[PDB]
Amino acid sequence: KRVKIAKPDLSSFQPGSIIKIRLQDFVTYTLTEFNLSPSLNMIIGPNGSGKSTFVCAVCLGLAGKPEYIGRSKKVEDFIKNGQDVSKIEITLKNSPNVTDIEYIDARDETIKITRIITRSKRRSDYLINDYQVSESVVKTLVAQLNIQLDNLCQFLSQERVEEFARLKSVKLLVETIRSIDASLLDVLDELRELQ
Amino acid sequence: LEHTVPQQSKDLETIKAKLKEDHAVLEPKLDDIVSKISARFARLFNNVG
Repeated sequence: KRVKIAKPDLSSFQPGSIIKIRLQDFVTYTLTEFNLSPSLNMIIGPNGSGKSTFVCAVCLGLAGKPEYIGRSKKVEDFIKNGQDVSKIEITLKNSPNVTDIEYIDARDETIKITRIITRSKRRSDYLINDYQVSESVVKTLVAQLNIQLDNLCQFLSQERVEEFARLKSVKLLVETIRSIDASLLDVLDELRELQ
Repeated sequence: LEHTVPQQSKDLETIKAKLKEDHAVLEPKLDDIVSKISARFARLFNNVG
Protein backbone atom coordinates (compact mmCIF):
# COMPACT_ATOMS: atom_id res chain seq x y z
CA LYS A 1 0.00 0.00 0.00
CA ARG A 2 1.03 3.70 0.24
CA VAL A 3 4.12 4.36 2.42
CA LYS A 4 3.12 6.22 5.63
CA ILE A 5 5.58 8.34 7.69
CA ALA A 6 5.99 7.58 11.43
CA LYS A 7 3.24 9.25 13.52
CA PRO A 8 4.60 12.34 15.39
CA ASP A 9 2.85 11.41 18.67
CA LEU A 10 3.81 14.07 21.28
CA SER A 11 2.53 11.84 24.16
CA SER A 12 5.34 9.26 23.60
CA PHE A 13 7.98 12.05 23.45
CA GLN A 14 9.08 13.62 26.77
CA PRO A 15 7.56 17.04 27.52
CA GLY A 16 9.51 19.97 26.01
CA SER A 17 10.99 17.88 23.12
CA ILE A 18 10.65 18.66 19.37
CA ILE A 19 9.55 15.88 16.94
CA LYS A 20 9.30 17.50 13.46
CA ILE A 21 10.92 20.74 12.20
CA ARG A 22 9.98 22.37 8.85
CA LEU A 23 12.56 24.78 7.33
CA GLN A 24 11.20 26.85 4.41
CA ASP A 25 13.16 29.23 2.09
CA PHE A 26 16.61 29.01 3.78
CA VAL A 27 20.16 29.03 2.32
CA THR A 28 20.68 25.92 0.08
CA TYR A 29 17.47 24.44 1.63
CA THR A 30 14.20 25.94 0.25
CA LEU A 31 12.06 23.06 1.67
CA THR A 32 13.50 20.72 4.36
CA GLU A 33 12.12 18.44 7.11
CA PHE A 34 14.06 17.34 10.24
CA ASN A 35 13.29 14.70 12.92
CA LEU A 36 14.87 14.67 16.44
CA SER A 37 15.31 11.55 18.63
CA PRO A 38 13.69 11.82 22.12
CA SER A 39 16.94 10.68 23.88
CA LEU A 40 19.68 12.65 21.97
CA ASN A 41 20.17 14.33 18.55
CA MET A 42 23.30 13.96 16.39
CA ILE A 43 23.77 16.21 13.31
CA ILE A 44 26.72 15.70 10.90
CA GLY A 45 27.66 18.49 8.45
CA PRO A 46 30.55 20.89 7.59
CA ASN A 47 30.25 24.40 9.12
CA GLY A 48 28.78 27.01 6.69
CA SER A 49 26.67 24.35 4.87
CA GLY A 50 23.49 25.61 6.68
CA LYS A 51 23.47 23.10 9.59
CA SER A 52 24.67 25.90 11.91
CA THR A 53 22.13 28.18 10.15
CA PHE A 54 19.39 25.57 10.76
CA VAL A 55 20.31 25.38 14.50
CA CYS A 56 20.36 29.21 14.76
CA ALA A 57 16.92 29.40 13.01
CA VAL A 58 15.54 26.76 15.45
CA CYS A 59 16.92 28.84 18.39
CA LEU A 60 15.37 32.03 16.86
CA GLY A 61 12.00 30.26 16.44
CA LEU A 62 11.57 29.74 20.22
CA ALA A 63 11.45 33.52 21.00
CA GLY A 64 15.12 33.84 19.98
CA LYS A 65 16.92 36.96 18.66
CA PRO A 66 20.48 36.82 17.22
CA GLU A 67 21.83 39.49 19.64
CA TYR A 68 20.42 37.52 22.68
CA ILE A 69 22.54 34.38 21.91
CA GLY A 70 25.88 36.24 22.47
CA ARG A 71 26.66 36.20 18.70
CA SER A 72 26.60 38.60 15.70
CA LYS A 73 23.11 39.44 14.35
CA LYS A 74 22.60 38.50 10.66
CA VAL A 75 18.82 38.39 9.85
CA GLU A 76 19.58 38.44 6.05
CA ASP A 77 21.56 35.14 6.24
CA PHE A 78 18.42 33.23 7.37
CA ILE A 79 16.33 34.71 4.52
CA LYS A 80 16.78 32.83 1.20
CA ASN A 81 18.39 35.12 -1.41
CA GLY A 82 15.51 36.31 -3.65
CA GLN A 83 12.72 34.88 -1.44
CA ASP A 84 10.69 37.52 0.45
CA VAL A 85 9.98 35.35 3.56
CA SER A 86 11.92 32.60 5.42
CA LYS A 87 9.82 30.31 7.68
CA ILE A 88 10.88 28.07 10.61
CA GLU A 89 8.31 25.94 12.53
CA ILE A 90 8.89 24.17 15.90
CA THR A 91 6.38 21.75 17.52
CA LEU A 92 6.65 21.08 21.29
CA LYS A 93 4.78 18.99 23.91
CA ASN A 94 2.27 21.11 25.89
CA SER A 95 1.44 20.54 29.59
CA PRO A 96 -1.07 22.50 31.76
CA ASN A 97 1.68 24.43 33.65
CA VAL A 98 2.18 27.39 31.20
CA THR A 99 -0.13 30.45 30.87
CA ASP A 100 -0.56 33.17 28.15
CA ILE A 101 -1.24 30.79 25.19
CA GLU A 102 -3.32 31.48 22.02
CA TYR A 103 -5.71 28.95 20.33
CA ILE A 104 -4.34 26.15 22.58
CA ASP A 105 -6.23 24.61 25.54
CA ALA A 106 -4.42 23.49 28.74
CA ARG A 107 -5.39 19.83 27.96
CA ASP A 108 -3.89 20.18 24.42
CA GLU A 109 -0.43 18.53 24.10
CA THR A 110 0.81 20.60 21.12
CA ILE A 111 2.40 24.07 21.19
CA LYS A 112 3.45 25.08 17.64
CA ILE A 113 5.70 28.17 17.24
CA THR A 114 6.41 29.66 13.78
CA ARG A 115 8.96 32.41 12.96
CA ILE A 116 8.79 34.28 9.61
CA ILE A 117 11.63 36.68 8.62
CA THR A 118 11.16 39.20 5.77
CA ARG A 119 13.50 42.00 4.53
CA SER A 120 10.67 44.53 3.86
CA LYS A 121 9.17 44.41 7.40
CA ARG A 122 11.32 45.05 10.50
CA ARG A 123 9.34 43.86 13.58
CA SER A 124 9.32 40.84 15.94
CA ASP A 125 6.23 38.84 14.88
CA TYR A 126 5.69 35.14 15.72
CA LEU A 127 2.88 32.70 15.01
CA ILE A 128 1.08 30.34 17.43
CA ASN A 129 -1.15 27.76 15.61
CA ASP A 130 -0.68 29.94 12.45
CA TYR A 131 -2.02 33.02 14.33
CA GLN A 132 0.11 36.22 14.40
CA VAL A 133 1.34 37.24 17.91
CA SER A 134 3.95 39.62 19.41
CA GLU A 135 7.41 38.30 20.51
CA SER A 136 6.54 39.04 24.20
CA VAL A 137 4.00 36.14 24.31
CA VAL A 138 6.53 33.63 22.90
CA LYS A 139 9.28 35.01 25.19
CA THR A 140 7.03 34.56 28.28
CA LEU A 141 6.05 31.05 27.00
CA VAL A 142 9.81 30.24 26.84
CA ALA A 143 10.37 31.82 30.30
CA GLN A 144 7.49 29.74 31.81
CA LEU A 145 9.05 26.57 30.22
CA ASN A 146 12.12 27.06 32.56
CA ILE A 147 14.36 27.44 29.45
CA GLN A 148 16.56 30.57 29.24
CA LEU A 149 18.41 31.89 26.10
CA ASP A 150 20.55 34.58 27.88
CA ASN A 151 21.86 32.10 30.51
CA LEU A 152 25.02 30.25 29.30
CA CYS A 153 24.03 26.91 30.95
CA GLN A 154 20.95 26.16 28.74
CA PHE A 155 22.50 27.46 25.47
CA LEU A 156 26.25 27.30 24.66
CA SER A 157 27.77 29.27 21.72
CA GLN A 158 31.38 29.87 20.54
CA GLU A 159 31.56 33.17 22.52
CA ARG A 160 29.97 31.35 25.52
CA VAL A 161 32.49 28.47 25.01
CA GLU A 162 35.34 31.06 25.17
CA GLU A 163 33.81 32.65 28.32
CA PHE A 164 33.47 29.18 29.97
CA ALA A 165 37.07 28.30 28.98
CA ARG A 166 38.45 30.97 31.37
CA LEU A 167 36.09 30.71 34.38
CA LYS A 168 36.97 32.01 37.88
CA SER A 169 35.76 30.39 41.16
CA VAL A 170 33.67 33.56 41.82
CA LYS A 171 31.84 32.93 38.48
CA LEU A 172 31.11 29.32 39.59
CA LEU A 173 29.79 30.66 42.96
CA VAL A 174 27.58 33.19 41.08
CA GLU A 175 26.22 30.42 38.79
CA THR A 176 25.53 28.10 41.77
CA ILE A 177 23.80 30.91 43.76
CA ARG A 178 21.74 32.02 40.67
CA SER A 179 20.59 28.39 39.91
CA ILE A 180 19.20 28.14 43.49
CA ASP A 181 17.39 31.14 45.05
CA ALA A 182 20.00 33.89 45.70
CA SER A 183 18.03 35.44 48.63
CA LEU A 184 19.65 33.00 51.13
CA LEU A 185 23.22 34.18 50.29
CA ASP A 186 22.13 37.85 50.63
CA VAL A 187 20.48 37.13 54.03
CA LEU A 188 23.61 35.24 55.22
CA ASP A 189 25.88 38.13 54.06
CA GLU A 190 23.64 40.65 55.91
CA LEU A 191 23.78 38.45 59.05
CA ARG A 192 27.62 38.26 58.69
CA GLU A 193 27.78 42.11 58.49
CA LEU A 194 25.52 42.31 61.60
CA GLN A 195 27.92 39.89 63.34
CA LEU B 1 29.32 51.79 81.75
CA GLU B 2 28.11 49.21 84.37
CA HIS B 3 24.50 49.92 83.21
CA THR B 4 25.68 49.79 79.53
CA VAL B 5 27.44 46.38 80.01
CA PRO B 6 24.21 44.24 80.36
CA GLN B 7 22.66 45.88 77.23
CA GLN B 8 25.71 44.89 75.09
CA SER B 9 26.04 41.51 76.95
CA LYS B 10 22.36 40.69 76.10
CA ASP B 11 23.39 41.05 72.42
CA LEU B 12 25.78 38.61 70.63
CA GLU B 13 23.46 35.83 71.90
CA THR B 14 20.25 36.50 69.90
CA ILE B 15 22.29 37.69 66.86
CA LYS B 16 24.53 34.58 67.08
CA ALA B 17 21.43 32.37 67.62
CA LYS B 18 19.80 33.87 64.47
CA LEU B 19 23.10 33.44 62.55
CA LYS B 20 23.39 29.82 63.82
CA GLU B 21 19.72 29.12 62.88
CA ASP B 22 20.23 30.63 59.38
CA HIS B 23 23.51 28.67 58.96
CA ALA B 24 21.81 25.44 60.20
CA VAL B 25 18.88 25.95 57.75
CA LEU B 26 21.20 26.88 54.80
CA GLU B 27 24.02 24.29 55.40
CA PRO B 28 22.26 20.90 54.66
CA LYS B 29 20.67 22.16 51.38
CA LEU B 30 24.00 23.46 49.99
CA ASP B 31 25.77 20.35 51.39
CA ASP B 32 23.38 17.92 49.62
CA ILE B 33 23.53 20.03 46.40
CA VAL B 34 27.39 20.02 46.54
CA SER B 35 27.43 16.26 47.31
CA LYS B 36 25.03 15.53 44.39
CA ILE B 37 26.95 17.76 41.90
CA SER B 38 30.27 16.19 43.08
CA ALA B 39 28.77 12.66 42.65
CA ARG B 40 27.51 13.57 39.13
CA PHE B 41 30.94 15.11 38.32
CA ALA B 42 32.74 11.94 39.54
CA ARG B 43 30.32 9.58 37.67
CA LEU B 44 30.76 11.64 34.44
CA PHE B 45 34.60 11.75 34.86
CA ASN B 46 34.76 7.97 35.56
CA ASN B 47 34.55 7.56 31.76
CA VAL B 48 37.57 9.96 31.52
CA GLY B 49 39.33 7.72 34.11
